[PDB]
Amino acid sequence: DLQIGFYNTSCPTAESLVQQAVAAAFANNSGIAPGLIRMHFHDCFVRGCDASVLLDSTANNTAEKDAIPNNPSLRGFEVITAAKSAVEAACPQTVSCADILAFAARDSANLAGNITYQVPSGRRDGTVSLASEANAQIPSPLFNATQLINSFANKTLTADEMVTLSGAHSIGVAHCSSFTNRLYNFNSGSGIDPTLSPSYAALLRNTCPANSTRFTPITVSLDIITPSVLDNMYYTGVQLTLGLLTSDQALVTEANLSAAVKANAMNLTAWASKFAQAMVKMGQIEVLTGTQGEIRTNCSVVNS
Ligand SMILES: *[C@@H]1O[C@H](CO)[C@@H](O[C@@H]2O[C@H](CO)[C@@H](O[C@H]3O[C@H](CO[C@@H]4O[C@H](CO)[C@H](O)[C@H]4O)[C@@H](O)[C@H](O[C@H]4O[C@H](CO)[C@@H](O)[C@H](O)[C@@H]4O)[C@@H]3O[C@H]3O[C@H](CO)[C@@H](O)[C@H](O)[C@@H]3O)[C@H](O)[C@H]2NC(C)=O)[C@H](O[C@@H]2O[C@@H](C)[C@@H](O)[C@@H](O)[C@@H]2O)[C@H]1NC(C)=O
Ligand SMILES: *[C@@H]1O[C@H](CO)[C@@H](O[C@@H]2O[C@H](CO)[C@@H](O[C@H]3O[C@H](CO)[C@@H](O)[C@H](O[C@@H]4O[C@H](CO)[C@@H](O)[C@H](O)[C@@H]4O)[C@@H]3O[C@H]3O[C@H](CO)[C@@H](O)[C@H](O)[C@@H]3O)[C@H](O)[C@H]2NC(C)=O)[C@H](O[C@@H]2O[C@@H](C)[C@@H](O)[C@@H](O)[C@@H]2O)[C@H]1NC(C)=O
Ligand SMILES: *[C@@H]1O[C@H](CO)[C@@H](O[C@@H]2O[C@H](CO)[C@@H](O[C@@H]3O[C@H](CO)[C@@H](O)[C@H](O)[C@@H]3O[C@H]3O[C@H](CO)[C@@H](O)[C@H](O)[C@@H]3O)[C@H](O)[C@H]2NC(C)=O)[C@H](O[C@@H]2O[C@@H](C)[C@@H](O)[C@@H](O)[C@@H]2O)[C@H]1NC(C)=O
Ligand code: HEM
Ligand SMILES: *[C@@H]1O[C@H](CO)[C@@H](O[C@@H]2O[C@H](CO)[C@@H](O)[C@H](O)[C@H]2NC(C)=O)[C@H](O[C@@H]2O[C@@H](C)[C@@H](O)[C@@H](O)[C@@H]2O)[C@H]1NC(C)=O
Ligand SMILES: *[C@@H]1O[C@H](CO)[C@@H](O[C@@H]2O[C@H](CO)[C@@H](O)[C@H](O)[C@H]2NC(C)=O)[C@H](O[C@@H]2O[C@@H](C)[C@@H](O)[C@@H](O)[C@@H]2O)[C@H]1NC(C)=O
Ligand SMILES: *[C@@H]1O[C@H](CO)[C@@H](O[C@@H]2O[C@H](CO)[C@@H](O)[C@H](O)[C@H]2NC(C)=O)[C@H](O)[C@H]1NC(C)=O
Ligand SMILES: *[C@@H]1O[C@H](CO)[C@@H](O)[C@H](O)[C@H]1NC(C)=O
Ligand SMILES: *[C@@H]1O[C@H](CO)[C@@H](O)[C@H](O)[C@H]1NC(C)=O
Ligand SMILES: *[C@H]1O[C@H](CO)[C@@H](O)[C@H](O)[C@H]1NC(C)=O
Ligand SMILES: [Ca+2]
Ligand SMILES: [Ca+2]
Repeated sequence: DLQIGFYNTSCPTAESLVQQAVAAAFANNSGIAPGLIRMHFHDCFVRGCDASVLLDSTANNTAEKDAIPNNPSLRGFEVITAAKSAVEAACPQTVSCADILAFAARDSANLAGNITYQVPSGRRDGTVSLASEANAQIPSPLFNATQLINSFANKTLTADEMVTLSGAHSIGVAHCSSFTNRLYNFNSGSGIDPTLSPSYAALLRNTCPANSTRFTPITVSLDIITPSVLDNMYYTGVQLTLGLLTSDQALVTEANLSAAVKANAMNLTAWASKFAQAMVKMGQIEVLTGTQGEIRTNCSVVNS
């Protein structure tokens, strides 16, 4: 199975090299932190954590990158490229893109919230990437509680782990189109989702047009309280009708989920520890190991 310090011998500085690339990119643009954490999530939820999400589309293959949930919202690809460049120079053909992405998400959590943990490694890189699979496997923000739980259960994660991992929305942004469903033509008198603060809704409407699509270059911070700190304020917001996504608000529509939200909002240390543990578990979903797959030399294309 995956082991912490898989590269102890084959590439002693692998993890430091990645961290330095992530740190440099984060200083340039703090948005790479949520970008990379989300990217690792999207890796792990399609064919497991095998770097499939990193592959560029080609003439004969439309890759995950071009899926609805991924294009153009995914970001941080250049950081992975930069990290891979450094690692290949230091230890040729040794460190997988899948491991680099897992390392980078951990480094991002540390930079954005001082949340740190050790990452089991030894993942191998897959050779398949399909927009169709990402389209089907990535959860929708329109999902209700039951749908979110079921989605995550199919990926080995418990309902509580789903609530914990949703706390990643304590940083980063969402395109208007991901929540305009709550702002316009909702089944209500105002046309607005009643579970969203009317005052928050008013301001969101002034920022996001009803005709927004995933390509409309307008985004809004997921956490209105501390938009750039990976803390537990996401939960505080969710309890106050300030959760931004339908799937965020979903977390207070069922007893057990609501209790978890309450617990996380009350105790940063407790949530942060659970988040670290859940990230580690997520990063082991359907991984390729041993001689399975390959060590991809260029994270954007399968080896030839
Ligand atoms: C890459 O390199 C790193 C760094 O070396 C490896 O990580 C380290 O791995 C070692 C084990 O190889 C591990 O050592 C201790 O494990 C537990 C820790 O225990 C908790 O803390 C308390 C301690 O009282 C409690 O016991 C535990 O709940 C210890 O139990 C264990 O010690 C006992 O075992 C030793 C040796 O077998 C004996 O004395 C006796 O049987 C004891 O019962 C290990 O102990 C410690 O021994 C050292 C002796 O020199 C001592 O100096 C030091 O205190 C040391 O901790 C380290 O904790 C761990 N380091 C970190 C930071 O995590 C890594 O290994 C992989 O990942 C780790 C986490 C394990 O899962 C390994 O199995 C795994 O291989 C290396 N990676 C690879 C792939 O090789
Ligand atoms: C890591 O992996 C990624 C993904 O593969 C790679 O990025 C790709 O690089 C290729 C070039 O190697 C690039 O291809 C096109 O650039 C232009 C796009 O319009 C185009 O002019 C050019 O057309 C040509 O090549 C053939 C033969 O030489 C001829 O038709 C022309 O003379 C022309 O030169 C490139 O090609 C199209 O060619 C393919 C033919 O099979 C065709 O099937 C593809 O559609 C291709 O577009 C490609 O666009 C690019 N992919 C993406 C998504 O960006 C990395 O390459 C590096 O970064 C790239 C952005 C480029 O700057 C490239 O020069 C860099 O080397 C690669 N990293 C490294 C270090 O190799
Ligand atoms: C500090 O952060 C900013 C924000 O990320 C960096 O600026 C960006 O740099 C990227 C290139 O690495 C620019 O992307 C290109 O845009 C071109 C014109 O549209 C495209 O043709 C080209 O493909 C790039 O685009 C898309 O490319 C990827 C596909 O391969 C996509 O995954 C991704 O979505 C991307 O948009 C980007 O436009 C630019 N952003 C801004 C707001 O300027 C910045 O990078 C450096 O500085 C910028 C201004 C450029 O000069 C880069 O060449 C340079 O590397 C970064 N500082 C750094 C890393 O030094
Ligand atoms: C539980 C079900 C989830 C749903 C329905 C969901 C949905 C979404 C949506 C729609 C966005 C905005 C995308 C956009 O419009 O640009 C988003 C952003 C984000 N998500 Fe999730 N997500 C879920 C879980 C997770 C998990 C498990 C993680 C990581 C552990 C995560 C990390 C992130 C991050 C960091 C952002 C901001 C990204 C950025 O700013 O680049 N999400 N999510
Ligand atoms: C959350 O979304 C689910 C859809 O994936 C809803 O469940 C499904 O509801 C459909 C209603 O038309 C029904 O056809 C499906 O058979 C059912 N699938 C299952 C069992 O997951 C769910 O709706 C509630 O529960 C289902 C079983 C029915 O009783 C619906 O009438 C209920 O509304 C959604 N949850 C809520 C609270 O709406
Ligand atoms: C998407 O919704 C936008 C908000 O209503 C549209 O823009 C607005 O269009 C009004 C006329 O329809 C115009 O008086 C407003 O000034 C304008 N507001 C802004 C902020 O642009 C938009 O319509 C398109 O873009 C505007 C500027 C005009 O060129 C229209 O003719 C366009 O249709 C809507 N876009 C689409 C694709 O329908
Ligand atoms: C907030 O959460 C932290 C982390 O769980 C709690 O700290 C620990 O307390 C529990 C009590 O059950 C112990 O079992 C752990 O061993 C402690 N570990 C750590 C990380 O300190 C803390 O008690 C919680 N705060 C409050 C007020 O409930
Ligand atoms: C971050 O975490 C460490 C413990 O791991 C702690 O010593 C430090 O004071 C914390 N503060 C920050 C955000 O740097
Ligand atoms: C989940 O994945 C699919 C159902 O969507 C099915 O093939 C598999 O048996 C399910 N079980 C898991 C992996 O929990
Ligand atoms: C929490 O909710 C689940 C599903 O509604 C229920 O089965 C369970 O009994 C509740 N709490 C626990 C873990 O007992
Ligand atoms: Ca994958
Ligand atoms: Ca926050």
